[PDB]
Amino acid sequence: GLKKFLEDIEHHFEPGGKHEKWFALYEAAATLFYTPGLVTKRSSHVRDSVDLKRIMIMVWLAVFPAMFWGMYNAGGQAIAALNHLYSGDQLAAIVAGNWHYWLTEMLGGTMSSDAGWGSKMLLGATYFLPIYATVFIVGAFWEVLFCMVRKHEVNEGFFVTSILFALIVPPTLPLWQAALGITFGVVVAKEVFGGTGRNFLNPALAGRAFLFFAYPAQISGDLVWTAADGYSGATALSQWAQGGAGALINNATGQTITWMDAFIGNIPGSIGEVSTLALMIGAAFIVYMGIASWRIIGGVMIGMILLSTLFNVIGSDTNAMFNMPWHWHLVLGGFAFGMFFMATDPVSASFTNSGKWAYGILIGVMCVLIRVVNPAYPEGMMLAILFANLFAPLFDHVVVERNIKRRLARYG
Amino acid sequence: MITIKKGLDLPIAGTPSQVISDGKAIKKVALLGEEYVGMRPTMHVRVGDEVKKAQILFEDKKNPGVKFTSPVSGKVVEINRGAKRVLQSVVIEVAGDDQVTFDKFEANQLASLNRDAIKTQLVESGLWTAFRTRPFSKVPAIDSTSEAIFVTAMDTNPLAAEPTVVINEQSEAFVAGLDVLSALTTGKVYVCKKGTSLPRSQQPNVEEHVFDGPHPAGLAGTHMHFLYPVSADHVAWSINYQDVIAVGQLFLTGELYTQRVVSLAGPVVNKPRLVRTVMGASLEQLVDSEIMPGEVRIISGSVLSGTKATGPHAYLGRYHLQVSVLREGRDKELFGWAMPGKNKFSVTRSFLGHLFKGQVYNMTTTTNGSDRSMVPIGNYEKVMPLDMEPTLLLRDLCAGDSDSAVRLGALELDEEDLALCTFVCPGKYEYGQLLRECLDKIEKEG
Amino acid sequence: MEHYISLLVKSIFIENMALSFFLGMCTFLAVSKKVKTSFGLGIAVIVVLTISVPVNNLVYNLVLKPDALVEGVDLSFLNFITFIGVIAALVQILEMILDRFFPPLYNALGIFLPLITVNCAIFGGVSFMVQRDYSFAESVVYGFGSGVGWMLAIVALAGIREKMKYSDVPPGLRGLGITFITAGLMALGFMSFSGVQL
Amino acid sequence: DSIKKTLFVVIALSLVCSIIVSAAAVGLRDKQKENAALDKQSKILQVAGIEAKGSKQIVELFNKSIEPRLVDFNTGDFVEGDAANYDQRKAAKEASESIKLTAEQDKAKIQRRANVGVVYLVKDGDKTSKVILPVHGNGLWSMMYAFVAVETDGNTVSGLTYYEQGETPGLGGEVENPAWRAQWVGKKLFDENHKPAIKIVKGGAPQGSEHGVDGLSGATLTSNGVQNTFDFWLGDMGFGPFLTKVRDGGLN
Amino acid sequence: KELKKSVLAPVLDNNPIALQVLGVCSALAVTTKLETAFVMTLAVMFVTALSNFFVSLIRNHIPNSVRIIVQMAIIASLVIVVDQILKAYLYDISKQLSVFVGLIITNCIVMGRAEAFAMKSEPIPSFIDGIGNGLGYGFVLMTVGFFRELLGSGKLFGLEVLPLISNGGWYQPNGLMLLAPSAFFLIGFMIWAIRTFKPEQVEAKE
Amino acid sequence: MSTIIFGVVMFTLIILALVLVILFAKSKLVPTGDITISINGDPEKAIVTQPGGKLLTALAGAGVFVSSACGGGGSCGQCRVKIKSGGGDILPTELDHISKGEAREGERLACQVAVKADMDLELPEEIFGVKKWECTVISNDNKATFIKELKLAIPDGESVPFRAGGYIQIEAPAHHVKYADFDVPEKYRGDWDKFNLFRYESKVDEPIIRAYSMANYPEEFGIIMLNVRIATPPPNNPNVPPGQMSSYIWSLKAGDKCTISGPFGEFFAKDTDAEMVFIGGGAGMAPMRSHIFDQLKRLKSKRKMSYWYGARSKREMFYVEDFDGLAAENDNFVWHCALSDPQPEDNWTGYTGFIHNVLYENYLKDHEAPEDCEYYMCGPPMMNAAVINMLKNLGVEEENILLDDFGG
Ligand SMILES: Cc1cc2nc3c(=O)[nH]c(=O)nc-3n(C[C@H](O)[C@H](O)[C@H](O)COP(=O)(O)OP(=O)(O)OC[C@H]3O[C@@H](n4cnc5c(N)ncnc54)[C@H](O)[C@@H]3O)c2cc1C
Ligand code: FES
Ligand SMILES: [Ca+2]
Repeated sequence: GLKKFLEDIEHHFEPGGKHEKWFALYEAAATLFYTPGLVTKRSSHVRDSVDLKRIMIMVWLAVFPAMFWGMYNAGGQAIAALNHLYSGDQLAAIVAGNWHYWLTEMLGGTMSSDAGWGSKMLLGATYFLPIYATVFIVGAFWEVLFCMVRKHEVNEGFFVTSILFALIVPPTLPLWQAALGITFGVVVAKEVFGGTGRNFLNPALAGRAFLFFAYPAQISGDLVWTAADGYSGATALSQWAQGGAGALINNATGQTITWMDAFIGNIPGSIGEVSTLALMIGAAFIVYMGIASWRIIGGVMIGMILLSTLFNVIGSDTNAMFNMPWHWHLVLGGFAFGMFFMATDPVSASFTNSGKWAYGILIGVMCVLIRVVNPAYPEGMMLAILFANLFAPLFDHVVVERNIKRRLARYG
Repeated sequence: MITIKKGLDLPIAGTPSQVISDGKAIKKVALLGEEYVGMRPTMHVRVGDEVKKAQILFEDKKNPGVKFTSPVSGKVVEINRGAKRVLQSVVIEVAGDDQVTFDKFEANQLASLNRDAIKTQLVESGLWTAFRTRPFSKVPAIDSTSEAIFVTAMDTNPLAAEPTVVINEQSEAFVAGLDVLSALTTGKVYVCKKGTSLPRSQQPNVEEHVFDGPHPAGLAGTHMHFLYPVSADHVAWSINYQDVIAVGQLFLTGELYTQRVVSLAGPVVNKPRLVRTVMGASLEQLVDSEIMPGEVRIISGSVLSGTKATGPHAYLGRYHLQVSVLREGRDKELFGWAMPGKNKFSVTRSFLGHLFKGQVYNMTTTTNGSDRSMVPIGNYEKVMPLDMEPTLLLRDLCAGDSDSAVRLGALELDEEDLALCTFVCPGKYEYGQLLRECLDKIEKEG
Repeated sequence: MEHYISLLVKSIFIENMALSFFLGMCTFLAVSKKVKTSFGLGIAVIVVLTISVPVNNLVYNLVLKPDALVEGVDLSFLNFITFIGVIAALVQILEMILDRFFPPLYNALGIFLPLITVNCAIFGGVSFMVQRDYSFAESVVYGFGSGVGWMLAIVALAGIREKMKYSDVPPGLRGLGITFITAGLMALGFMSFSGVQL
Repeated sequence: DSIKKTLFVVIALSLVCSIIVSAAAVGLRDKQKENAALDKQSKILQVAGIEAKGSKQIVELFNKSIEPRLVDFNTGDFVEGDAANYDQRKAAKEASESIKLTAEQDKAKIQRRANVGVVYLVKDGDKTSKVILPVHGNGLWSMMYAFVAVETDGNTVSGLTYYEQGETPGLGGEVENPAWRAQWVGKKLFDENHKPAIKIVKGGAPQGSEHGVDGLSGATLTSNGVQNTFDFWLGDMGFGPFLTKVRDGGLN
Repeated sequence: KELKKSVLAPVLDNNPIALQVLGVCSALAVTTKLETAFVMTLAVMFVTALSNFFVSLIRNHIPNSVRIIVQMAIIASLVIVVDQILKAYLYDISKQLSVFVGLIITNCIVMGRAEAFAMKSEPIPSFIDGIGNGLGYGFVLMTVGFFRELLGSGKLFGLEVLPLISNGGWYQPNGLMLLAPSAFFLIGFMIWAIRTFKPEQVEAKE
Repeated sequence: MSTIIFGVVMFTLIILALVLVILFAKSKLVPTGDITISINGDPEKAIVTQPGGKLLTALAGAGVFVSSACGGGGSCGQCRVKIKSGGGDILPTELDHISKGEAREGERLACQVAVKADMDLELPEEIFGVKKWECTVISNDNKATFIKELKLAIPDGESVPFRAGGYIQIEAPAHHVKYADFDVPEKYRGDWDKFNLFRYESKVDEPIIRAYSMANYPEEFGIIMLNVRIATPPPNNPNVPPGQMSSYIWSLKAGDKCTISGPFGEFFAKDTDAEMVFIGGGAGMAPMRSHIFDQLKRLKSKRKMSYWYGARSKREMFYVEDFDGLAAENDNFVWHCALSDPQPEDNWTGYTGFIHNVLYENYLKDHEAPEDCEYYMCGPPMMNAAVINMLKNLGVEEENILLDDFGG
């Protein structure tokens, strides 16, 4: 059995064994397969059932509908754009020259204009899976290296960081760029501070910022959001800034982009951000379970609504971004993904109930502000979250100082 | 009336039946030396010495004048010492009924006695160790007074006994103890209780306060936080209902009253109930043939904050009023962390167990996971009812920032106030010991 | 009305003296471990900046500007030394005040209290005033806003470092290296105002 | 530590430092002016197709390769010919002649303009072989020349000759040019019908065709003046009807 | 003798940026190009040496109340005269110095060394100390500039060593090396390496 | 040309105006008047001082003397003084020695308090009896291979009102001494010859102060005995210069003149009944002899006592006659000696090894209550640490372990 195996090779990884340096890896595998079987020793002789393993497994399971819809949407968008541009012999030559396309056609799928959901999800998988594998392996290398050098034990948190990072990049991102981004996010933002539970910044949005500011042409523009060869097309946030609600049109199909399309997820963009419906279904479960903060989510919504309504009331004659309402701000860009799965990081947020409201309000206000009045960037969720990561401790300081004054007044 | 809304009533199995019955005959008692905060003993007896009831066993080096006396008459058979010769227990084998007697007063003479006379009688009898001072939970110095004495006539611990059943037997002793405390205090006496009726003292400065809600609605720390906040220059004293009955009996009869009514309960107890016992009774003889077979842990006190009773420590504590017995969770499950927990208790909602309201769990001594860092998903705020910042205070306790923890409110706390915080931590921290380290550092610094 | 609020907001956020222009870094990285002292340093810098900028504006406009005193006489080469002399006199009076009234802030500063004079933020603000040709009111508003932004950045860094009491930094990285990395992360955080044409 | 000692040492040091600074500053002023004249003449000539590579050859290359000529800059006529070394900013110090608060104020943010503008038609032998005209505006002090190709105005390459100094040696995002190593050749942003335009494109095309300004990455901020300082080329105020007079006749 | 010891100590043992905190702003600013880093290093070294010499010549006469005024008058006069002479004669390099004359005056190393060493030492040792601090500052400046220029433009001192895809090579430049966060990270990691190879500089646990 | 004149005059005027403003601000921002350091609220002892410098300099110049182990360097932490009125904040260099509990009462290090305004102090112990004496050397005979016994004749036939365990600070002028001046006997020379230690030398250029403990007890009037060890350079680096002050003290002979500072000290016995245990080693015999002789001959206390001494070998033992007589005459006092490295010609038959090992394996292992005794210590830092560790392992608390070392 596996249990007798894991208790038979245990001596090799204790001091004095042939494998006394891989003890961290052995302990990780052993405690993954079986529970530790330990007992309490000091007090509170009974403990709660929850642990970091469940805390992160629920969050990993919460993004499955978004991930699968993103795979399907990437495949379908690529197929539609390719059949728009090319036809017949040129389509055959294009397919033969790209391994994604000919592997999709070799695994039983089809790349013609009448493809099914299976073929579309297969094509999207051929883009998602290599990125996720590269991210996980490259980040795991650094995590294990730091654990071995500093004699810690490997811990969860990268389990969530890897998938969250792989779900927020364009489908056409180079693998070497993904490796560089995950390296920066894991090492600089998290590992030098002590590891999980000891950083102050968002590791998944810190590598994405590295990519955003170091290699901009591969994470921005028109050529990176639909995985079609030789296809150029703008996205909904980049079309509203130019022309308002009348500029939202899907060029590949000639159909206007509607609110239902944006809400369901029938739009190009990053892999996992597109389906607000799926993101909401995923986030409701972890808000109910008590892992994510409804205070943070409500604060983000409050700030977004307030600023997006003030801009509408003020109005403008030259900026078409001034008249986008809140229900349109909600279903475009990475707003829903960020507000549901990145703003709710417990370690980077505020530690006080009073400070979480201000944290969320700041995130929403900053996101809407960068969307509207900053002409360089069409979206601002990553920058807004990275900006509020710096001022959360100040909200905590203000709340704590009020509490200390109350305590000194002998009424608390 | 104060209603506590943040807390946790722990649903552990084997709650006792609130009917009193006599317990097993007990042949050994002991005084545990490690349970007194800031105490260094000076021995007055040695192995083989014959003692009497209320005869002094040892004194305190750091608290001049405080005497720790013998619960019963017998012979000193063991003086247990551990690492660096630290005293663990002074065990007495019961034989005979010799005792040391004191002065006796009428029922109506107690409310007007001299404070110095009351203090002298308590110190001589050794009943002065029933008191504890907030901050630092130590025996009061015999040359100090306080403006508030808090009587704990309620019990919200898991599997705890009902104070009403015990007090209703000893109404006269309870009232006499209240009168003595009213004469002893310089300010008021706070009787913290539930909504049921108790015998009442007629002194104007004895006031009954009613607390509602789950645990910790029945803790002296909560009562101080809501009625008389404590700081460096405001110090309060604590005592419970059994010790107040003992004080009343001492001042009414001239004899030390060492009887106890503790609760024997737990998931592995055949007949959970209340049993009459004696101070510092031997737990291995108290629980003799009372439990199911297997490997179990016997706890002196609650499971949230108690002392493991094994070896030289297998005796009833001074401030404990129950015995908790439960199994040992040494099992290992395949992918156990990923199973749907219909039989798993959590303050979160990640398990199926919370969907069965009223369910009762056969809990064991398992740590459901491994030690990790703090990822604050917001569990301490669900269980701390006080007006503090739980996550931040705990992080200063973990980091060892004692100066900041004092500002954040550590001086108001005891190890029993962070028991639920230790309970619901996903990182398997233990905050009572961290709080004790911080308080020791503050005390020694000056 | 709108002009001055635009100037103030620009100085505080869009053009931040610490995390957008990166001036003041020595004391910004050295004296930012406690919020209590960072707040006092920020207030002192605000006072020094908001008094020094308009005074140098007056001096430049009335003395050092070409043809300001006599026609054909240009004194625009005394600019740097005149500006630094005004700043040094202000910092001298500030040190005199601090040594008497706030000994806790005189300490924990030590060698940096005189080096408030060579804080690059003050001299950069004066030089930017000269470059942009602000008026007297714009000079006052600009100096106040620059001081406020520098204080905001230093207090944010102090709060972050105070929160890092729970961190586990490698021994060779604790202190200066981790402070450098933290400031480099805060710069990325502040990069969200880069394209605003305020 | 006494008043007399303090004042004496302060006055002595002040005098000693100030006299040296004043000497080193104003005593070289004529030499600085000659240096500026040389770095203007050679800088404009090197792109004018003449290798005026410093004082080693300037004595035989200047006034033997060009002749002065100055125009109104708004009516397309010569009024005098002293423009061998002439700058319009020096002559614009007289109030705000011809007004600059008009529609083109975006490029004319300096709000200052002399009634005569500098021109350089390389007319040494009185023949119009090449033409260069200056731009001058605010927004990071955009003030530049252009030579372009034969199709509209000139020939070969311009590289946008800079007058005296670029704001930064490379500290932050600012591309008025890639220093002197410009990617320019035969650039084209002007129009022969008073309707030019320019935005941020770059990307391969500028090496021969047009639109070779990015200026930054991620802000479009400290090059906005550079990218907008050619929207003023609708004629009239800019050398008048010159840009419909290109390769036309007469002045040519 | 003690000359080499004193000139070589502040390079690695008492580094102004890696052990003290002085010169950080210019270290962040001028390290995108090796030519600018080299020019700034030489200018700072020369100015600091001469300022230390001139301050130590009159160290017994400076009153406490006007010490900063005297020090900064000397430093500003030195920098201004340097800029004027460089403009007059070395016009080529003065054009690429340009806006950098200002930060030399407010550079923290100059006045910090003037305060800490020049006011209690001898002229020649103060000159040697200024040269040593200049070397220590230049070490960090050029080490950061090497990485930034190489990884951001494939060039060293303007000479192309990594062919670019834009001009027909194989390398894609990193656009974060042209921003100050990269300088922050590089200085932090160099501090890590220095304090790993010389563990006597590690700060106590606080 | 005139531009130069204008620049010079305008610069000078601007700078002069700035300096004048600075002076104006200073005039009202500094007190510029003298202050009074009142002491115990007494009209006398009040000291008027210029508003500047550290409190220690003013105290020394005013005739009130306190401990100067570091000599104003603030690394000693022994100059603690109780300040009641305003004196500022507590510098971090003081937080390493004064805890907050006594920081509330006003205890501060005089090495760091700079006098800027008037203030009130409270000198403890009534130290005003400290006075400088010009002593006369009586004898300087060697007692061990590296330890000498020195006797001081107090001028004008006085007697120091000292308590057992007190110390005095000896001061010396500039001098240059050769080790050839020393008069160590031949039977001690059997080691100095083989190490060739006569070639060493030390010189003094400016006066210094060093504190030394005294080996006499109050009933020895008119004299002050000291036990002094030569501060030879460590054997691993012989080239290192020797100890200046020890070299000076080892050079004096009968009839010479030396000057001492005054009576200080805090290493005093406790006034309880409990057992007494004394632990000394090497050069630490002085406070132990003081304590035991004070306890037995003067107090006539009936407390149980024990003295354990550890010498390098039989060559390094001294006061054997006095301690043997005390042990024989008193049933309360019991003496033991342990040699760390006995030698063949010593023919030692007693305990060997370290004194703490002997003490534990002979007395404290079988003791009924080792935590109820009082332990007094003086010796090498390694012996101090080892004995402290051994006593800690027996449950003995810190407030029962009294330790005096050679400078904190
Ligand atoms: C209360 C009290 C009581 C004392 N009682 C005694 C006593 O009874 N007997 C006693 O001997 N002392 C006693 N001392 C210690 C005394 O104060 C002196 O420290 C001691 O006498 C030697 O001082 P010194 O000035 O001669 O030598 P120092 O020069 O102060 O000591 C230096 C020692 O280290 C060596 N050394 C010098 N320079 C270096 C260097 N650069 N690197 C390495 N090594 C170096 C020297 O050769 C010498 O051995 C007592 C101190 C106190 C506070
Ligand atoms: S160089 Fe130190 S503040 Fe700029
Ligand atoms: Ca213009």
